Amino acid sequence: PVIRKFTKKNVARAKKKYTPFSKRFKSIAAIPDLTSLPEFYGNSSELMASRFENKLKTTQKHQIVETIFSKVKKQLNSSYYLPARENEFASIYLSAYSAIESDSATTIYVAGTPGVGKTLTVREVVKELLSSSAQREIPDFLYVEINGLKMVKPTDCYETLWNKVSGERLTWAASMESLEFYFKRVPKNKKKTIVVLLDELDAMVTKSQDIMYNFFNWTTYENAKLIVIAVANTMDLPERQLGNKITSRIGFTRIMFTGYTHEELKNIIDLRLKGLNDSFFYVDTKTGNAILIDVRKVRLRMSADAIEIASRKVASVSGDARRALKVCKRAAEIAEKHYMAKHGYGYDGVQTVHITHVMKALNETLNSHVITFMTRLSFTAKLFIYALLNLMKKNGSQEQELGDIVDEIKLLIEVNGSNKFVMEIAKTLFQQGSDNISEQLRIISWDFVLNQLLDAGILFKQTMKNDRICCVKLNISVEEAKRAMNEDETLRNL
Amino acid sequence: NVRMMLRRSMYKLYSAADAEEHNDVSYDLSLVENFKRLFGKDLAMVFNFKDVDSINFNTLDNFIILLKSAFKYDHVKISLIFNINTNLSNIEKNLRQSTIRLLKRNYHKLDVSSNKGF
Amino acid sequence: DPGFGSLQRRLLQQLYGTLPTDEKIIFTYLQDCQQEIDRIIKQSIIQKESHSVILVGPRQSYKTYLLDYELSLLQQSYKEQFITIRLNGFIHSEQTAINGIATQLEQQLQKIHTISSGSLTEVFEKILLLLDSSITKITVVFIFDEIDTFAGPVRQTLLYNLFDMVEHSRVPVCIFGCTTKLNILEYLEKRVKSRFSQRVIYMPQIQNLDDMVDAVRNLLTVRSEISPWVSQWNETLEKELSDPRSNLNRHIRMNFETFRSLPTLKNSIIPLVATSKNFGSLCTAIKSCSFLDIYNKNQLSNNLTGRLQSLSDLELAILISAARVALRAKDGSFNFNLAYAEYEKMIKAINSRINTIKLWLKKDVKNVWENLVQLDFFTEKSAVGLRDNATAAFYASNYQFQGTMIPFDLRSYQMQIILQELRRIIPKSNMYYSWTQL
Amino acid sequence: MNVTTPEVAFREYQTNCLASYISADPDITPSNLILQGYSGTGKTYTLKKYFNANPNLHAVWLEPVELVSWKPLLQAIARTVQYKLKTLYPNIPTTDYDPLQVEEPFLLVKTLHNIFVQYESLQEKTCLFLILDGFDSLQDLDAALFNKYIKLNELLPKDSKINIKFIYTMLETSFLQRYSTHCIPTVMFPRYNVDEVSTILVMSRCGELMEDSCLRKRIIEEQITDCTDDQFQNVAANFIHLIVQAFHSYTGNDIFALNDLIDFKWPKYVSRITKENIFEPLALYKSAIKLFLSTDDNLQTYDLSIISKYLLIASYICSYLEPRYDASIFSNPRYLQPSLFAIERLLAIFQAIFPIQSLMKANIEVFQNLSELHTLKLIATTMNKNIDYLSPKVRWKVNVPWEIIKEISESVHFNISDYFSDIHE
DNA sequence: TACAGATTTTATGTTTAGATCTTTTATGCTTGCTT
DNA sequence: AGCAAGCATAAAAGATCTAAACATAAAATCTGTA
Ligand SMILES: Nc1ncnc2c1ncn2[C@@H]1O[C@H](COP(=O)(O)OP(=O)(O)OP(O)(O)=S)[C@@H](O)[C@H]1O
Ligand SMILES: Nc1ncnc2c1ncn2[C@@H]1O[C@H](COP(=O)(O)OP(=O)(O)OP(O)(O)=S)[C@@H](O)[C@H]1O
Ligand SMILES: Nc1ncnc2c1ncn2[C@@H]1O[C@H](COP(=O)(O)OP(=O)(O)OP(O)(O)=S)[C@@H](O)[C@H]1O
Ligand SMILES: [Mg+2]
Ligand SMILES: [Mg+2]
Ligand SMILES: [Mg+2]
Repeated sequence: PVIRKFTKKNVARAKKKYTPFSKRFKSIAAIPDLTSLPEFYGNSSELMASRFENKLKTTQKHQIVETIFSKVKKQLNSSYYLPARENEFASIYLSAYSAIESDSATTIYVAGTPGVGKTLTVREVVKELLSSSAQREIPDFLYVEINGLKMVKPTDCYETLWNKVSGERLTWAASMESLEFYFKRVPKNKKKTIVVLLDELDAMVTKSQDIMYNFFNWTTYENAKLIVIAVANTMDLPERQLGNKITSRIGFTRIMFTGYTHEELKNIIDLRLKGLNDSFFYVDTKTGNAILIDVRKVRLRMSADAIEIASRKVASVSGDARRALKVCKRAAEIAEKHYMAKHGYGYDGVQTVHITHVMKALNETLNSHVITFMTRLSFTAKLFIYALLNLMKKNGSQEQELGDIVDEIKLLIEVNGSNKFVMEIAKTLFQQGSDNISEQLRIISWDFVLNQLLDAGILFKQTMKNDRICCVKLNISVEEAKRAMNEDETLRNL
Repeated sequence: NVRMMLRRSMYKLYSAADAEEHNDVSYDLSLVENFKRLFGKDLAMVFNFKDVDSINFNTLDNFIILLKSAFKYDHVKISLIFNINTNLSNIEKNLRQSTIRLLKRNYHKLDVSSNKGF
Repeated sequence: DPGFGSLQRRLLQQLYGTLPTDEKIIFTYLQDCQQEIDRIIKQSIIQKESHSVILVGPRQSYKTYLLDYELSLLQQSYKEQFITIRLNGFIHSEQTAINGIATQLEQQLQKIHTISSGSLTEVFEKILLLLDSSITKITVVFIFDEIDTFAGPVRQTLLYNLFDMVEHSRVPVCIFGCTTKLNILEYLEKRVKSRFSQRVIYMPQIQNLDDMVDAVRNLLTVRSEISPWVSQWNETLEKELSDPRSNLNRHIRMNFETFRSLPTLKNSIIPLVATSKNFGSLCTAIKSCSFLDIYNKNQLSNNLTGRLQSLSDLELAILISAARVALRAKDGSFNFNLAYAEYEKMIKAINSRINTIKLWLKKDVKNVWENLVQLDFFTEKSAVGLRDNATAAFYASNYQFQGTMIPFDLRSYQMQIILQELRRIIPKSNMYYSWTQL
Repeated sequence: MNVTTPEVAFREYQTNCLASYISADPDITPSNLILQGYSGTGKTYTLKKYFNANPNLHAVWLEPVELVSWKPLLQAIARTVQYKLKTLYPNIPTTDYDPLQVEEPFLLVKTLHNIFVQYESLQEKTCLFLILDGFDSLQDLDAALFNKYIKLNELLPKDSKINIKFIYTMLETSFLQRYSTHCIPTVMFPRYNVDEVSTILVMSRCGELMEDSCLRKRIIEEQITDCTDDQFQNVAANFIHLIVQAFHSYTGNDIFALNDLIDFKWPKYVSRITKENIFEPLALYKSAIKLFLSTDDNLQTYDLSIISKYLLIASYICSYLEPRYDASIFSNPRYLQPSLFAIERLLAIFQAIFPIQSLMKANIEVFQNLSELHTLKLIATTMNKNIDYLSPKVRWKVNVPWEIIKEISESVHFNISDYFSDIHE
């Protein structure tokens, strides 16, 4: 053997071929009808995903309680119609239907902020198209969904798509060449329409931007029946990555998904609770199980004003359709927790989700814990930040050398030594309350509180060998620290 | 740096031992530790520092201190040969006193020059 | 007697927390958040509801402690209804976390009843297929420590995929992420923020002295009759904690002011109970707490004061001279030449004011200089001690610094202890005390 | 306790803490324990003595200084853990896991899990201690490796019959204080006093010194007769005491430096012993004062040409003296870093100071000597990897101290001191 | 005609050579001034 | 002629990074020929 300069003992390589599709057949005229072959468009793999389904199932379960608020919590889920996206679902469906009926190619670029219903309405468009094709109104098509954030490498866009259209497992470059040949060269008499959803296209094009160009270009070929539905967070990503000339050449169909208004978001939440709001339940007072129509006949209600305020706050802040649903779900969870605590139901007149619960759910997200965190900090850490603020006042500088904090702490302890608390804490701060311990240059727990503040994200310390010149600066607003050490009486007096 | 000096020393040692003897190991001092088990013969490494003046003396000092850790094995002998283009006073100034005292235990001075003594 | 040995072992395993989960002690000040942790988990393993919670709190804030106590409590009665995957941001990478998840899934699924075979692409695809799809579903519980390290600014695909599993998957998934950052929400990208449920639990803090007093009482009270000394030990501990003037209460108060952390106190107390040989010695040690003072003195024995108190006459003189030349300099920097010039000036003046202090030469002071640099009394003028990352350390190792190129005499240093600190520490009876006031 | 505390000479608290933390019961021993202290503080000695006094504690000693980077550290941990486990339990059938497959901390976790799951046949839980002697001594060390090693114990199985307990003996307190919020139990090792160092040195070296070959030959060569058991021990103890009281200021509380000094000066001290002075230590000390007056720790500085010597002289004069040459000369400021200049100024000063023949021009030989001087690092530039000597932006500076340039100047009979005496002597 | 054995393809790992950048001190220039 | 103070700014040292050169390796694929 040969002595190896280094070794790679954990190299794992997949069984993926190298020869592209263009070399498999003798000539273009020799390509068979790929539509009827049993491996290309899903005619081979139908139960491959079902192989792992049985691995996460168990045969043991007790009679779990279903609280009256459990239905509301379960219904206000991301998975769980389409109230507001009706002038945009219509556009996507019209474009895709026109492309499918004529065996043509197109590109739809839908862009918007998170949580505004892009992927949901694209999936609904695809479902409606599949239903229409199942009635033989439009030619049958294969739906491929590619998510840029669900792939280890950005070049797995090809490995997936080819595998979803041929059943073959090739490398990424071989898959790219195979897709180029398939779209450009294969006649339209031996193909099926393909609807590709490029969810989170932002992550795919981040280093070489060739995924965007390849996927948009394949919709320009006459023989290609590809339909690309691109989803991204920025409205001008192709204009930047590709350039104005290329994007003008491709000819997108551009759609913008604006954030939801308070009324639309309220309508979404109301439709999510259509059969549950103002409904009736049978509740077992012994165990707490609630059944929708010693039993008790109760009424479940969620106040419309709570939905008003939640929708308005979410629309003003973000406009997410996920955030309002999560706020309502958290309010329902708070109400359920209080209900179970009052009645002691545990696990295994009328009930309402009050405005206070939604206010608590919003305040949980909005409020910051920095002021509360510092209010309960140890006196040494509070003295540290007090000296930092004093140095900031004196110098007017954001970054203070650690030696300045040390000297300021010593000066603060010395100057107001007539104060009872300082007089009784000086010994425990400099000698650890012991006569056998010499006076310490740094107060007790100096490193402890310094590292505590650094880890908490309150301070930023530049990395240097000299510990007396390292500059620590507050990573928060100064007013927060001002309030935090104004709350404490000892540091306020001195 | 020290890591590459150690890796290039252990790679040369393993290659030479395999060649003279006619699996895999990690290129660090554990090879020196396990040499007696691997090859069944004692070890007599002889280091030759070609241009000591050009070598950074910080990493050279660190490498010498690292090699000192190999003295706890009964089957290893380590010799060093510094090819110096100047007097050794520069090396004395550029090395730590601990390393100077470590080297002073056994050292021989040789005046190697083509024109030496005319 | 074996009774005291049993009592001491029980006390030590109470302090370490390795006592059985049937009798694990939960401090009152953190008995509240546990309920929340008890609720969420019991809403995911029993009721099969997905959850995404982030526990924010400082180091040793009982995040992993509570999160493991709750899993152990749920383990004995719902053993087969959930599996646990534990990830740590320190030892797991972005590529490595996929392998960790796959291996833990396969191990736990064989334990309850491959996924880890192939490339990273195949492994990730298989774990997505399994998770991100009479008889119920096994709950997948992610104990995901240091969530802030996998919430970087370049790409967050693991967190994105995990939260998407929480929302849009038919298998119930509970994801607990422990972190110390108070602004963990702003670390996540906006897609991940939207996918996250914004359920952040801020771990409770000790805001009272009675909180630590009760925590110590819980830690040091033996509630199981296993030794003849248990009743007397409880009596002694209660009478030493009731009176506020006792030494134990004094040390608890000092910890409250300075450190405010139970782990530090139990680290101080563990050798206190392990060192005692019989019950009488343990009672005297808990009544006087002398070993607490000894431990505190030892902990502060390698800092600047402790290191300074272990310097010879020549090293102390060189340090004082270097402090003087750094105080005189505008940048606080100096070198061997200036320090030795000041040292020889000081020695000449001291010998003139006069049994004579020897003046060592440059070759005999180079070793002292190196020794003082080793103890980090001096550092380079602009030196970074240790790089935060491994890549930064690698880059620094590749670069050849200009400080090592220049000769040893002219290397520019900079101190960590200023002359005023030397004046404070050094006793007034020293020969060089007049030379610590420039 | 069933743990026996060894009687270490000056580490009583440290040994007590070691016995308090390191115990054979995995329930009452910490996952991570730290030993802190500087060189010569007796931490490895204390830990070795403690583990030798307790043969029932399983220890896996590791030396991170030999393992420069983190990957060799992980591979060595994986190799040594399984090797030790096989050594303790050779009757357990086990499969061999290659340590070189460990290339990530998670790979170490997985390998340790696979090694530990095959030892479930044991009746009672055991803990083996991975002592990492000098975790601070890693050459390629950052601030994140110890964070990995602290939490390594969490991902390993909790109910395994083989528990891993890490012990670190770090060197610098500045590194330890970075992880002060982790609340890891720590044992501090303060540096020894002069009395403690003296007692350690005598108790560690007197036996070896009294049996040295040089003393064996000297006692028979001097025709002396005395108590072999005690007098030679007293002689060696007195020699060690003299060495300590003479060089404590120079070495400090450093055991290794004083050991080196003892090794260097013992043969010369024993070569001065004779019949009369052995019985009275005062006479023997007076007969060997020169040993204790100079440390002697050192083991025509250059053979450069006259052109190279004058080039160095001109470079030093140019760098350390301000460009005020125009006024009077050519027809301490040396305590600071040398300044920077250009090639033309160096050549002009070299021509000015070179002895006449009537002036020395810049031949090929002068430039060759200058380039060689830069090669030997006696003269440097503002170089950064790639260097172009012909760029006008490249400026030169000197890398010789005052003593070397003074010796060079006196070699060619040049008075550089007279030139430099204007500002200061 | 199937073959092992040699080669290529795809996929990361290790190390050195070269780049741009921020950060901080040196530096020529300008202003004011006396020999 | 000779020089102190203020200013802008070219520059040194080094953090942070890229990428070519150097290196290893499993799967597929070319290549002989018995
Ligand atoms: N029009 C709507 N009607 C009802 N529910 C909606 C509507 N829009 C969004 N939602 C809900 O909010 C969630 C938002 O998911 P998406 O539609 O994927 O949002 P998004 O545009 O994909 O945001 P990204 O992917 O982070 S950029 C859906 O899963 C639904 O639960
Ligand atoms: N599984 C456990 N069982 C018992 N005690 C534990 C356990 N894990 C940790 N502890 C102890 O609990 C105390 C602090 O709790 P930890 O959970 O370790 O701290 P923490 O909240 O995890 O801080 P982090 O994770 O480093 S940010 C220490 O004394 C630990 O020894
Ligand atoms: N208490 C002691 N009693 C006797 N000899 C001791 C004592 N402490 C140290 N020594 C000796 O002095 C030397 C100290 O060696 P170590 O204990 O290995 O030093 P160290 O503390 O490990 O420092 P480093 O970082 O390993 S160089 C050895 O030769 C010991 O035999
Ligand atoms: Mg989406
Ligand atoms: Mg933890
Ligand atoms: Mg050691």
